[PDB]
Amino acid sequence: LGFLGAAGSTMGAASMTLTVQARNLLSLTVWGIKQLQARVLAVERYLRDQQLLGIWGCSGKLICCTNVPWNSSWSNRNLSEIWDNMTWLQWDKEISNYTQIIYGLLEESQNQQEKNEQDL
Amino acid sequence: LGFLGAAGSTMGAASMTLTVQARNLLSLTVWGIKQLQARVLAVERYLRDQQLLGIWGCSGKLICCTNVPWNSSWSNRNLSEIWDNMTWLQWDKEISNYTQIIYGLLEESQNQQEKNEQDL
Amino acid sequence: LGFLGAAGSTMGAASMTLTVQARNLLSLTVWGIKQLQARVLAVERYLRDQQLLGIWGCSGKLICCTNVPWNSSWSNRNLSEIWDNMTWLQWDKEISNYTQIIYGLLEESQNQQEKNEQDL
Amino acid sequence: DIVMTQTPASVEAAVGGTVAIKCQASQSIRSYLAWYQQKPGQPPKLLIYEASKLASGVPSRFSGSGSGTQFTLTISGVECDDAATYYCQRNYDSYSGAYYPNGFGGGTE
Amino acid sequence: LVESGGGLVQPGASLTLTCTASGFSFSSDYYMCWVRQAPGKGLEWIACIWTANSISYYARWAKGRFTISKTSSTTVTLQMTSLTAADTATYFCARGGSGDGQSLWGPGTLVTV
Amino acid sequence: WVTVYYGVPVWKDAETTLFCASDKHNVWATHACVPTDPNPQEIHLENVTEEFNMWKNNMVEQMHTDIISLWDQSLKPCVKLTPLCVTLQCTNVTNNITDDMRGELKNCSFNMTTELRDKKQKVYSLFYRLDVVQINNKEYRLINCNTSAITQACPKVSFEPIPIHYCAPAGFAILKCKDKKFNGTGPCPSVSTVQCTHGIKPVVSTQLLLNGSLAEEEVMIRSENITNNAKNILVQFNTPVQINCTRPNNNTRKSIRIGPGQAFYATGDIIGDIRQAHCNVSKATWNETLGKVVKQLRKHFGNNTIIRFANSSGGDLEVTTHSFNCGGEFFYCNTSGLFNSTWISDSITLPCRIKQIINMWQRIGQAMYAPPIQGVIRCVSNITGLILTRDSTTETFRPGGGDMRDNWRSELYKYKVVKIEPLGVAPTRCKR
Ligand SMILES: *[C@@H]1O[C@H](CO)[C@@H](O[C@@H]2O[C@H](CO)[C@@H](O[C@@H]3O[C@H](CO)[C@@H](O)[C@H](O[C@H]4O[C@H](CO)[C@@H](O)[C@H](O)[C@@H]4O)[C@@H]3O)[C@H](O)[C@H]2NC(C)=O)[C@H](O)[C@H]1NC(C)=O
Ligand SMILES: *[C@@H]1O[C@H](CO)[C@@H](O[C@@H]2O[C@H](CO)[C@@H](O)[C@H](O)[C@H]2NC(C)=O)[C@H](O)[C@H]1NC(C)=O
Ligand SMILES: *[C@@H]1O[C@H](CO)[C@@H](O[C@@H]2O[C@H](CO)[C@@H](O)[C@H](O)[C@H]2NC(C)=O)[C@H](O)[C@H]1NC(C)=O
Ligand SMILES: *[C@@H]1O[C@H](CO)[C@@H](O[C@@H]2O[C@H](CO)[C@@H](O)[C@H](O)[C@H]2NC(C)=O)[C@H](O)[C@H]1NC(C)=O
Ligand SMILES: *[C@@H]1O[C@H](CO)[C@@H](O[C@@H]2O[C@H](CO)[C@@H](O)[C@H](O)[C@H]2NC(C)=O)[C@H](O)[C@H]1NC(C)=O
Ligand SMILES: *[C@@H]1O[C@H](CO)[C@@H](O[C@@H]2O[C@H](CO)[C@@H](O)[C@H](O)[C@H]2NC(C)=O)[C@H](O)[C@H]1NC(C)=O
Ligand SMILES: *[C@@H]1O[C@H](CO)[C@@H](O)[C@H](O)[C@H]1NC(C)=O
Ligand SMILES: *[C@@H]1O[C@H](CO)[C@@H](O)[C@H](O)[C@H]1NC(C)=O
Ligand SMILES: *[C@@H]1O[C@H](CO)[C@@H](O)[C@H](O)[C@H]1NC(C)=O
Ligand SMILES: *[C@@H]1O[C@H](CO)[C@@H](O)[C@H](O)[C@H]1NC(C)=O
Ligand SMILES: *[C@@H]1O[C@H](CO)[C@@H](O)[C@H](O)[C@H]1NC(C)=O
Ligand SMILES: *[C@@H]1O[C@H](CO)[C@@H](O)[C@H](O)[C@H]1NC(C)=O
Ligand SMILES: *[C@@H]1O[C@H](CO)[C@@H](O)[C@H](O)[C@H]1NC(C)=O
Ligand SMILES: *[C@@H]1O[C@H](CO)[C@@H](O)[C@H](O)[C@H]1NC(C)=O
Ligand SMILES: *[C@@H]1O[C@H](CO)[C@@H](O)[C@H](O)[C@H]1NC(C)=O
Ligand SMILES: *[C@@H]1O[C@H](CO)[C@@H](O)[C@H](O)[C@H]1NC(C)=O
Ligand SMILES: *[C@@H]1O[C@H](CO)[C@@H](O)[C@H](O)[C@H]1NC(C)=O
Repeated sequence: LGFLGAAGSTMGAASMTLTVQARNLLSLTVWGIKQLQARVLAVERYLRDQQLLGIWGCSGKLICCTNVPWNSSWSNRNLSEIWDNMTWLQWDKEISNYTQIIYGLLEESQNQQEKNEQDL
Repeated sequence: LGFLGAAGSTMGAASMTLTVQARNLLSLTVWGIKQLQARVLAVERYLRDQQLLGIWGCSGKLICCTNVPWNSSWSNRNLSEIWDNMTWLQWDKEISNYTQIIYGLLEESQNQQEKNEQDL
Repeated sequence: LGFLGAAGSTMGAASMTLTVQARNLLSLTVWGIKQLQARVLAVERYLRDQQLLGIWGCSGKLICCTNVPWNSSWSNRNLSEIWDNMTWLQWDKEISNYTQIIYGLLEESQNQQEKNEQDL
Repeated sequence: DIVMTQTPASVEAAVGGTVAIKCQASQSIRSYLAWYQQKPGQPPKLLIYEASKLASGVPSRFSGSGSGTQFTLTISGVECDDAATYYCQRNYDSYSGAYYPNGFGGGTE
Repeated sequence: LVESGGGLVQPGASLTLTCTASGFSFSSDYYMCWVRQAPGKGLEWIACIWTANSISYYARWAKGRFTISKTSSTTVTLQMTSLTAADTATYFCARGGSGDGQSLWGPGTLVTV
Repeated sequence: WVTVYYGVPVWKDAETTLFCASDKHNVWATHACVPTDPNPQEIHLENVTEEFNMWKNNMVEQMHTDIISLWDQSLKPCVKLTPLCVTLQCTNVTNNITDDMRGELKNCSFNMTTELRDKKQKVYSLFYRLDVVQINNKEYRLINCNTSAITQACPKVSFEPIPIHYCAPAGFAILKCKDKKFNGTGPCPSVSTVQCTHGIKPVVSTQLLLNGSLAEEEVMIRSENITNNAKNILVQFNTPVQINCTRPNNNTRKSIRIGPGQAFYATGDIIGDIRQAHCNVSKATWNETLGKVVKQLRKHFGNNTIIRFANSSGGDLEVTTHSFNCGGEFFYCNTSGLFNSTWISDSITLPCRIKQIINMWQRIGQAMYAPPIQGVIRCVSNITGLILTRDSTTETFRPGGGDMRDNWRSELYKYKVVKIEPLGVAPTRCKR
């Protein structure tokens, strides 16, 4: 479909275009200096997303599964409804205010499993 | 041998120096401003190569093996000839015009295996 | 405890705060141009550390175990003493002059195991 | 690209009774549905535009409403001058951004 | 408005239909659209052209076969090529405008292949 | 239960820094702009909606400051004319003129510095009436002597517009809306994504909008608030109206050294008769186009509303006339010959004046002196729209205009900048 072609599509179907969006995220006169600002910004944003995936144990994957349980209070919906009858823009709005909760849980849960390798 | 010491060497033998080259890829007056240009460029090029390895499922490796079949039309040679009687500079010229084919195949083949983890 | 909260703590106990420090490492007037210098520097330092972990086969982990043996000449101490009765600042001083030895061993030992995948 | 289906096929009523004809779409065409009346031997007459507005020359017995992907044409009573098929026309192109009369569904009496 | 053209042609033939303004002229705010209706069928859409800037839109089924164009301040034509038996139909022209359907319809023409 | 996805196609509204792409050291330093992406791919987005607001679009603010900064940088390494602010001794130009030009040109003599510090020369030049102020034959000053510095524009730097494309940095995208009935605000469903916009010509003008984009489906009338008489109304035509402007006099130019390495370009004598500058608009085209605007304009007032275009509101030339920049000359044309009708239920000639001392950004700051250009100027251009302001059955509209952070506003109304946010999470039925 092309970049963001799946933006209006069903969340489930849209998972097969994750490659397409990821692929396009990374890159003294008036039209001169703006290019250092443009390039530095693109790099910092790219790296912050990679850093979070690294910390959560998702390095190298477009899709990663973890062991954090879903707390239904974040969204009282079943799986059939969100994966088949909703788009990603809609989903992002619905649970946007819990983002910081999920992220804290995801990182703590990774360190808790690193200590478990002390035995191997 | 040192950086690029293996450039004239047999492709097979040269695989043991991959560490050496990888190790050296990452980093308002006349001699002033050029240093922001030098550093920004070094960073962007480093990251683009890492991004492709990530997408293809090769993150963290100097050598990665994938499941994409070799299409003999790209080079009608056997393995003995390219690994023992050719250098990397020569090989790169021979198949340079198929680079974009191989890369498209490598990334699609990774996403196709991520969906297969939906069952675990 | 917060960023560097564990700096005065026992080396063993401090391993559970590795997430906290890692999380905070990444980001034409007088107060203007200094921001390109500040951002470029933060990015280069972040990436150099990630590059070394990648080369040694530690990508994606706060804690990674490798097969390089410990040479007692680097520090003639047992494990009980360093993990329970020492802080990381003290340890870093004690073996600071062997850093380049350990790193050379760690990277060679990774390439030696990549060639072993030629059989799979 | 354009999906338009008229569903209550072959509906008729005695004079003094009432009828309704409805169309569905797979794409929203909010407020851009036009209805036509075609008597045998004639070009279609425009009845209703923009879902609910009557065209000049259209009798008060004609009405209708709808939004999104669901729309209906209604007749307040049959006056024996309803011997026509009716058609649904889409007046909005979701790809070009233009609002021109492209695409029909229809055929119900 | 008024219409002209039509007649009997054999398969592989081309035929051009012409429609003209009567009592009006092609001021900017109009679309000239062509539709088709086979003897046993409902309405089908072929093409529309916007008077200002001569901007056309076509049905996918009609692409490469039906060309719509403005030739004068009063005349719009439809050029049909590669005609086949399946194209036998009554052809009509009608005038619409932005956001609405065609409100002015002419008597149609008859094309038999 | 928690699955983390990367590369998710979602975004938030955002403001970032845009850079240009384009394609002889012209005024906008286009040679410093990166090359364009030839045949860029536009991607239509199915089943999406988005909201836009052209009156709150920060792309306008960046274009505003980019153009001003470039203007000032380009005029920086140019000869200053400070030594020219002297008492001038002037008489009228009368030898070969028409009556309409009587008093328009003055012949001024003055004592000016030679390359040697200790020598002076007597020189003379012609000036246009609007650049010269009487002090008490008669003694005169240039108009900016008690207000600002005058810098001569460099003769090698051209001013004609060159399309500039605005590009987003990676991680950002530009959403372009195609809804052809869009009024500048609210939901606009036909959205597509581009990485970089088409080119926009940085034309600076008042009252009439020249060489812009055209509307298609109808004439579009847009405003921040229709019922607020303090706001401007932007009208976008779906057809061009052609105009032809001329000098028409055959001018000569001479150089005067005013110090080592520096020279002033003086207006020399005139070959042939002296006639008034003017612009012609096709009459029939203007007559029909204005009627289209009225039909559409009435939709916001009622079918029983009479529309009158009156005349220009009055004030300084920069806000009462049509400011037109063409051929390297600065024209101030009389538009009362166009906006003269009341709507109920050949060519037009517009006399025009010329100035050499220009305060381009309606600010007190350095003024630019436009050097004379030899020969005869001939300009052809497209009116693509106009600016109207509004003053109990009759509504009155006037050319108004004069605002900056306008004009470009009619080209950038279609675009919004958004930030891509690749990470997100959702529940499923997997575990490690
Ligand atoms: C709206 O768009 C139109 C079309 O692009 C534009 O009209 C064009 O303007 C340019 C620049 O004024 C004209 O180009 C000139 O043509 C004359 C005659 O041949 C030449 O002598 C000129 O050359 C001199 O000037 C150059 C620039 O300073 C120097 O580099 C050169 O060495 C010479 O000294 C120059 O080529 C062009 O002919 C017109 N086109 C038409 C059809 O008239 C119009 O200006 C735009 N509107 C606005 C407000 O800008
Ligand atoms: C826009 O929404 C429509 C539904 O209103 C989608 O159409 C469905 O597409 C699936 C295949 O992906 C079919 O199995 C369904 O039968 C279709 N529904 C209907 C009513 O026909 C359409 O695919 C969506 N567009 C995009 C880009 O996702
Ligand atoms: C340059 O080419 C020569 C051959 O012409 C290489 O010499 C061979 O080296 C291998 C070991 O790597 C020996 O087993 C062969 O017997 C040698 N060949 C001959 C004819 O003696 C030489 O190593 C190459 N140089 C580099 C840096 O790779
Ligand atoms: C500072 O040092 C003191 C010891 O002198 C630490 O106190 C010990 O804390 C552990 C728990 O982590 C207890 O089991 C021991 O019994 C405590 N020792 C004594 C003598 O009470 C103290 O935790 C250190 N501070 C920090 C931040 O690590
Ligand atoms: C501006 O004034 C100057 C000075 O009187 C005019 O130049 C003189 O023209 C006569 C011929 O009519 C020559 O004989 C003189 O030698 C010229 N003097 C100089 C200093 O050049 C000039 O023509 C006047 N310009 C206009 C437009 O009237
Ligand atoms: C004035 O308007 C005309 C009509 O739109 C412009 O001519 C068109 O230019 C485009 C781009 O080169 C061509 O694709 C069209 O075919 C031309 N149309 C016609 C009828 O010739 C013209 O360029 C505009 N003038 C200016 C200065 O912008
Ligand atoms: C010069 O112009 C003034 C008007 O500003 C006029 O009064 C005067 O008579 C003119 N002089 C000549 C010689 O024409
Ligand atoms: C130049 O200076 C002399 C000083 O005697 C004065 O008489 C003359 O009028 C001045 N000329 C001009 C053109 O200002
Ligand atoms: C002098 O300043 C006044 C404003 O105080 C202005 O109106 C006039 O035009 C100026 N004249 C010159 C020659 O600068
Ligand atoms: C644009 O149209 C919407 C309705 O779709 C309306 O609410 C809004 O006020 C209009 N804006 C202007 C400036 O007229
Ligand atoms: C404007 O029209 C007049 C005739 O009324 C003609 O003499 C003149 O040359 C024209 N000017 C331009 C710039 O076309
Ligand atoms: C402008 O000049 C051209 C010839 O170069 C002519 O064909 C055209 O009609 C003129 N336009 C107007 C408005 O006079
Ligand atoms: C031209 O303007 C007059 C008013 O001066 C108006 O009556 C006439 O209808 C207009 N012509 C066109 C084609 O709009
Ligand atoms: C038209 O406007 C100009 C500029 O404001 C003014 O000088 C002129 O007197 C006005 N004419 C009429 C008839 O109002
Ligand atoms: C425009 O021309 C009229 C004469 O028709 C004149 O009264 C008016 O002052 C002129 N406008 C300007 C700004 O000079
Ligand atoms: C406006 O039209 C009237 C005739 O109705 C005419 O007398 C007047 O001079 C015109 N005004 C301008 C500026 O041409
Ligand atoms: C101006 O006059 C000179 C006289 O030598 C002539 O060569 C030139 O072509 C003329 N220029 C124009 C535009 O008429």
